[PDB]
Amino acid sequence: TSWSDRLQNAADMPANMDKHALKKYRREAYHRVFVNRSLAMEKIKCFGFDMDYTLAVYKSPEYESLGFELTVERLVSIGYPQELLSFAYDSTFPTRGLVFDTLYGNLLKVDAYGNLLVCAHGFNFIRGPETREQYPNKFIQRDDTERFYILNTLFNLPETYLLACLVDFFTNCPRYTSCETGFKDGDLFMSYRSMFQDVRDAVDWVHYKGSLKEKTVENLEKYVVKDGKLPLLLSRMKEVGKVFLATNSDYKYTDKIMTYLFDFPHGPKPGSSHRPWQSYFDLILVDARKPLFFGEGTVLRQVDTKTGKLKIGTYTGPLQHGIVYSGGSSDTICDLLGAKGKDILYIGDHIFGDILKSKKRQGWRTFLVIPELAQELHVWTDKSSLFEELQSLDIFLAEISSIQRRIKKVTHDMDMCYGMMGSLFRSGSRQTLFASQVMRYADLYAASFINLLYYPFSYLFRAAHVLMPHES
Amino acid sequence: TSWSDRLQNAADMPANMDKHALKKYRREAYHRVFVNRSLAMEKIKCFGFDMDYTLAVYKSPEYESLGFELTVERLVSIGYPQELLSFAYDSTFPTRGLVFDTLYGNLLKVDAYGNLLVCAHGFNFIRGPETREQYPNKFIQRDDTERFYILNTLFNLPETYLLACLVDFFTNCPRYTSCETGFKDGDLFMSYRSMFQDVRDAVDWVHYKGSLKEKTVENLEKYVVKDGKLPLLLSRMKEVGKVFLATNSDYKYTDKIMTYLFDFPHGPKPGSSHRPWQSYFDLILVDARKPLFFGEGTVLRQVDTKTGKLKIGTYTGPLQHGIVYSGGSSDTICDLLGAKGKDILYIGDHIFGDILKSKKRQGWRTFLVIPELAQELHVWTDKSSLFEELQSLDIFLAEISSIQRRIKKVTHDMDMCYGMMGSLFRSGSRQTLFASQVMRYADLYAASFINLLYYPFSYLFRAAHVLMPHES
Amino acid sequence: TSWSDRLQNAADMPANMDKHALKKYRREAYHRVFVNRSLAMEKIKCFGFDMDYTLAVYKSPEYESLGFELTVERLVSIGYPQELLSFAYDSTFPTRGLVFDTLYGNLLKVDAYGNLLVCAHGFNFIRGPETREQYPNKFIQRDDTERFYILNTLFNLPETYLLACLVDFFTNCPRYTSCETGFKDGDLFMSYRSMFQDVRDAVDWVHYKGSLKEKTVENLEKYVVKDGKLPLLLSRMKEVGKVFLATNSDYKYTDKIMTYLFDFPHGPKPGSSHRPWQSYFDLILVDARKPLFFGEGTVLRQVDTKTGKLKIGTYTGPLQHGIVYSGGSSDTICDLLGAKGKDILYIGDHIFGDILKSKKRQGWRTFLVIPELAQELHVWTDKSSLFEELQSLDIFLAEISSIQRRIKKVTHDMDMCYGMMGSLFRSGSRQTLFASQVMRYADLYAASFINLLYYPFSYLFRAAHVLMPHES
Amino acid sequence: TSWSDRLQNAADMPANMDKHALKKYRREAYHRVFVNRSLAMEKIKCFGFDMDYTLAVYKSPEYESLGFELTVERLVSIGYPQELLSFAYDSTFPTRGLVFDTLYGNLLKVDAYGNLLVCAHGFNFIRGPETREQYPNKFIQRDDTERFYILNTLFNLPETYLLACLVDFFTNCPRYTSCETGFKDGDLFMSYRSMFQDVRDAVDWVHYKGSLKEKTVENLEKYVVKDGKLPLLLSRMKEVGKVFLATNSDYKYTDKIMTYLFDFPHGPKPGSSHRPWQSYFDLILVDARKPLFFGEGTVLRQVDTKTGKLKIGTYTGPLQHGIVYSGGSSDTICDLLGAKGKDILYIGDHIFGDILKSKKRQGWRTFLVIPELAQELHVWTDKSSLFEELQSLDIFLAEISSIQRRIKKVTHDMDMCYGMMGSLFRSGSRQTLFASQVMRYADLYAASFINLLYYPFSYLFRAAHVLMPHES
Ligand SMILES: [Mg+2]
Ligand SMILES: [Mg+2]
Ligand SMILES: [Mg+2]
Ligand SMILES: [Mg+2]
Repeated sequence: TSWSDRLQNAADMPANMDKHALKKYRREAYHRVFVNRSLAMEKIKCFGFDMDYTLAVYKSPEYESLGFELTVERLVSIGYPQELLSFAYDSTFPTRGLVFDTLYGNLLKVDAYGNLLVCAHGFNFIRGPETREQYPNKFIQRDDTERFYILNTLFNLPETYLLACLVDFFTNCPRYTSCETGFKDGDLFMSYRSMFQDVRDAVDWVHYKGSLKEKTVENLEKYVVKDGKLPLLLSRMKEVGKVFLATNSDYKYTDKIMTYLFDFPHGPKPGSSHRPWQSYFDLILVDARKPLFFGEGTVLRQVDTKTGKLKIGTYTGPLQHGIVYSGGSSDTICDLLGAKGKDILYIGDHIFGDILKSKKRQGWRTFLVIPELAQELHVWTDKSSLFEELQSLDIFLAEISSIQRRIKKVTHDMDMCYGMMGSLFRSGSRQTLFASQVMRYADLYAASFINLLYYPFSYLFRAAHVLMPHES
Repeated sequence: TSWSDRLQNAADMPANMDKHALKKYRREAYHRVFVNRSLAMEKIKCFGFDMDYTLAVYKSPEYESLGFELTVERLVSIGYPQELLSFAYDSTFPTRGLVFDTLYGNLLKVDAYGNLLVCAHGFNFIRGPETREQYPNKFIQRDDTERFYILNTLFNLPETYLLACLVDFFTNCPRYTSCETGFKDGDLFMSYRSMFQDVRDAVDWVHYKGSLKEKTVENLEKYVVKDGKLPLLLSRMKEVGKVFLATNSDYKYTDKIMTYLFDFPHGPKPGSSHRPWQSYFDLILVDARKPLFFGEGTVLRQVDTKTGKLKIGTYTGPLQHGIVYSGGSSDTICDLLGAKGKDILYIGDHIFGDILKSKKRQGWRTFLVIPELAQELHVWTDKSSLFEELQSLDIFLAEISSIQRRIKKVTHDMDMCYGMMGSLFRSGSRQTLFASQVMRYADLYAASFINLLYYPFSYLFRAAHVLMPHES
Repeated sequence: TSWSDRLQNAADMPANMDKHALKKYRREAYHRVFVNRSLAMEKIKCFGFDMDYTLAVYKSPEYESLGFELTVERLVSIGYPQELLSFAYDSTFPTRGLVFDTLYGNLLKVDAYGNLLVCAHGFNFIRGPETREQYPNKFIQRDDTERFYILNTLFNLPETYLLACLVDFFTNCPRYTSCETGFKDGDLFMSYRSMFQDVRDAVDWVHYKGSLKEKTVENLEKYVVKDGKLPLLLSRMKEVGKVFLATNSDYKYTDKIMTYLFDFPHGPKPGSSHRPWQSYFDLILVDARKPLFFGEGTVLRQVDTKTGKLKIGTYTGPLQHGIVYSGGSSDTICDLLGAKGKDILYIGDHIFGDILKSKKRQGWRTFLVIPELAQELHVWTDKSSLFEELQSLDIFLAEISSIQRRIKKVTHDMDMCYGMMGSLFRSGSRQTLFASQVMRYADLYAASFINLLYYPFSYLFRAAHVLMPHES
Repeated sequence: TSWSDRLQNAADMPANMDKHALKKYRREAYHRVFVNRSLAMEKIKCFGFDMDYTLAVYKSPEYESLGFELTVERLVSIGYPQELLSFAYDSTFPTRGLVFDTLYGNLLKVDAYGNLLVCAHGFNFIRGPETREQYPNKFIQRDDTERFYILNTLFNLPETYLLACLVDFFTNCPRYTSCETGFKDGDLFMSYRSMFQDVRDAVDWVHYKGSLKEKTVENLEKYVVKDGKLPLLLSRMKEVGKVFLATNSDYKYTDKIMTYLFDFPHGPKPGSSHRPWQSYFDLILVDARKPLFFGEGTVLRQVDTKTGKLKIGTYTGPLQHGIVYSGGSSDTICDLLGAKGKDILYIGDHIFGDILKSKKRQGWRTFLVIPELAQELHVWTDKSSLFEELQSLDIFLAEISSIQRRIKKVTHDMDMCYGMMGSLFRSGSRQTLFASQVMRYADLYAASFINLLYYPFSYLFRAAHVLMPHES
């Protein structure tokens, strides 16, 4: 049972708008909106949305497998060895937010300070002492973006596994000789970094020039979560404010996915006439190019919605009914909707491109969608005994070598419950980089944006005040 | 009574190394080491130091006044108007860590997200609604370092006040016409940004080509805190590990200041022979150029200690007794002392150049000295009733317009207790940028590095584990 | 009769290797190698070649028309107006080496100092006084590559004409309103600069993703000049030195074009067995990425000649029989062939990418192919009376208003003999930028590289010594 | 007899404005204006001047010796060895325009294409074969400004000699061990590049913070050429156009030098009242920061001429009588004087900063002052037999080993007549980089700007038309 199975289960449930039932529904962690910084919903004038893995959650592991398979085939068609075709996507290996080190070919799970929490070369997990040969301080400078690539999105799950597959394959195939920084086969040297670049290239290609989109759109029920409660939440948002879409995808893919997401024999609730997806938005903007969108952006263009092509020239007109924008910048949205940043709640899944950058560059309020949180919550409650235990050993240790080895033993047993790369949010008692960025930049977060439906629209989301150590 | 008065009071006290007295001395917040992240002192192999405002704490307000007066005189000598000479430094105005906005000429106190906490144009404090003309979202992008200058060090206290003085002067002198971005006097236009640059230039000049150093060294007792407990702590550090100095100052100024700091008729404790300051360090490095020091650094040079000049050429030799280094990089220290970053506790006062950058670029452990914390602690306890009260109003509000105006009333009354720009760490219930960077990058912090003397050298500094909202 | 008609006429002639006939053949300017700097052919160890418009000269105007037509269709398919389809390529308009000014939408012919020789907005030729509104000093800074694009290659001939077509079309179509920097149609503004970028984009697309290559290769006799004397010259070069190919084109296109260029029922001369084109080269390198090739280059790869794909990884082996390289740099050629720059004669048509950059960055000897020189020579002799006349008027003027207007009259009449944009090399008595770069960077130049066949291979090409004015 | 001796001889001669005497005076090459491109003097509306080595020609070798001696002393005071004090400036060694190679420590004389004409390591002249170890192609990429420094100005003459001195000293002093890229003395390594940087630093320091200016101004007759014909030429220029000064020097040095240059008991001619130097200029601009001046420039400031300090703020007013500008840009001059670039004749000595950059960036007409041309002309006529001979050997060679060795023999004998580094303009029959830049960017050139006095102010300076090889 995958995380998208939990989300699809909640999606099949109709909305009971009885206020008592609503309060009791955000009872369960699965349906709750979690709060990092207080947010007064009556001060929110505009609700903005990302599409992919926000409004349109791709089913797991079917969609990752599709991307993995088409990426492998692209690599084989440009000349990678045939044995790649016998790989098969395995969802229990990759955790999101890992760092690939293009120098040594390792996948790393790190904390906010770049300390190593897990190191895996292929499928071989390097333990503390052996990592010191390559990482003398058990630390990487995360901001060295020329060496380290952070696999931040659910789109990166297939290549996370594929990178491990490839390193494992070349390490153990006798045609190749392993070196510190890559593999040699006679007079051809393949560095982990050029191997990495071919994988990124092939993933991009499959999304943009290959057949991934076509195969998605040809079987949307297999690949995309559908929820009748989405029209309801959007129409309620429109009753108190403005609603906009700002997505990196192009207009033709956006129209196909969105049409499907609203494809019900009714509108906002059963019994009402169905309405086109565009009628739920005061502003629709595609080809956003986030995060650049939150700085200088690009030239504001206008989509010809009959053809799906951009009209020629820069659009200099006003907001008008029916218009669909391409490019522009976050200032386009503020001007056209008459909003200041703190009036805006932007809802997305990209911790960097949607959340970090809109917060830091523009002062937008932020809501981070974490689709895996559905399952992570299940594991966290179910095996809370393991963590509760672990908490106590570190306090026993505070007040010796026999303790530490069981610290490492239950850390391992706790982490294995999530997958081979452990929880998205921690390794034992150590929080990941990803968890720390959630806390720092996501004002609100939840397994699904739909959890906002279970809150009255004047609700004050409350977080506790932070105190420095000396202020306690 | 200034913050340096508190530190000078503690400095006059001899050390009682009775273990029971030591534990009871770190009783008081003034003498405590505060913990953001746990640190096991037995794992620390090297203790490293900054000099200025770390080992050598300049007395306040005498030293700020000296810098203010010499900066004003430099500005007048290059042609600023004579009325500047009637300014006098006023320590109750500036709080450290303010942002000067070179576009509109405002001093701003902001939180970690660049939201405005205080806005002052000259000595005129702009309240919420009027700030929206210039800051529509009550927010600045802190990383726009071309527009915003963060006044992060105690060296910036005089220019913080001077900037306010100048803006106030030109605003109210009838020879000048105020515009949005500066002042015009006939055919000469002075922008706030070029005004700002002249102030930075003049401060630099006074430190490097003017008479500030000479006047400091000519009356060290007037300007520099001296503490007989410093030799004692350093010699105890040398018993368990290595000790190094890495300072941006040059060798001649370093030798004059350090000689004074050790100028007692005894060595580590009363009764012992006095020893030169250099004997307390396994490695001495000047002209460090931090934070560049924590990246590529500069060429490693060797000081000729008889002349105070650099020897010609790059030093390629080994660490040897008596040698004094200039330039180099943090890797110089790791190689020469045989250390990894997490073996090192670096002790300094520059939140960016000493602490943030050594943590992020190198994984060093960090100890931040905050000299004002002496007084900030006094105010915080004394008027805790105000804050305790404020805490309760926000909870009353959580469960209306009459409440909010008293929220703003006690925020004001609390803040005025610290100075006109409020506490270094907060404005009411909102933490400053500076406070948030302390928590994020300073593993330990204290009013003085000397507070380490009151802890056994196997002490485990303990911080509580962090939990995400959904993990609670 | 086009310039490629002259070249095709000379190509149909078999070689008479009788030494007396050879000397009398380089009699005629059409068959001569012209000398800017002396070059001793016995000191040349390596002859290197470009392919497109050097070994493979595309027939004019058929090939330009094909490129024009496919570029127009691409523009229409992305949304430019239908009227574009009624354009037809006109070879009498464009001269090579014009500068497009993306700010004002003008085609400009300039001298070496950026002085205006001709200015055309669409098909409207702006005369001196009116150009001063937009060019106050009748001058452009050529190196402002963000504003000015120099149309340096014969590949740019179709877009040179197309740019003029488009500006003319939008200027005179009543649906659009002309502004200084572009055209507006209601709420869409098209700047000349974005119009320019769409044209560049469409030309690139047609060459790399469209059908230009396919349609070329499907009718090579229609589009490519073929000359039985090419195998002969290459085999003679191989008798005294080494021969290499370094081309920006990929391997599959290179193999198709080169196979055709050698497709004769004989080898070097009639009666000899035919040999594959690859046997004429000691080193074959594709995907050169010149001019970057003459600096850092790119990673050296190896072509799989059976599949036309690159082998995976960097090629680290030696030069070996049969190998085909991709990428690398000019140093690859020097190392693998054991050559220094002055040992190398590089033969190409790109005045910047082949000639200027190999000379300045590497000290290579250079031979510039100028296909239009065939016709330019014909016009220059035929109407030498006009130029001879013009020469005399400027001397009459040296020793008044009545003279100047006839100066401008015969300048016009001379220039019209070449085309609407005049000679490649001059406008009246003023040399173009292009002519000055030929003289400065092309050691040798000729209508065709084949003219080297008419010179013994110890020939000393001789240029006169240059004297400064004061040395005369 | 130095080149400044020739100029001082011509300067002592009073002006005979008899038109017949004027024509017969520009008879002699010493007094002629040489023409690279035709220039019609009646089209010149503004004459602009540089000061140093243009209006104010420093006497040779006295001034170079002064700069050499103060530079050596600065190097010794920062720690270079005492033996430097026994160096003495030797004017027969350095020729202007040499390239210092910071990697290998060689002085190089190169042509326009970066081919080696002379290579000297210290005082050791490397002949052809041995240079190939370090320069395999006998060529340098001149534009690699990180490795190569071109010593373009007469200010660089002392450091040209000093660099050779130092390399020679360290090579032959037994305390130091020579390596490929520098010198080692135990544990200190001095690279030629850091040695080079210390020399540049010391030259800058001596001009800007040392005592060079003071010692110049204290004995102007010893150091500066004075010519009573300068007021006369400037006043005649003012009769037909506008005159401006644009100099990099500051106002106080400019006023001292200019006052001296006009210090005669008369004005423009004997018998007329003396006038202040400022009255000869319609526009005076100091701190020009050329060549940046010809691009974005700097902020336009106004000099307070009573104090010599800049007024505070940007000057936004109009041109007015008495005003002195600081900074700004070339556009300041065009706007304030109502001129277009081709209306302007700019007169200076810096081939890059004055001539190349004003021509290429702005289309100004250019007049290059070459003070050494006085002596170079003398040598060129006197020993024309050597060159005339050399010309004939290369023609004998064109139509063998015995010839070449005498080619090299007379090249050497010709070059030695100029100095150890040969003529500024050539080595034998090969023109230098400097000569080629004179021809390309200096429309006019002369030993002194004063030679313009011998031409009527409607004179058409005439250069011959350039023809490409195929046009002959
Ligand atoms: Mg998304
Ligand atoms: Mg400090
Ligand atoms: Mg070509
Ligand atoms: Mg000068």
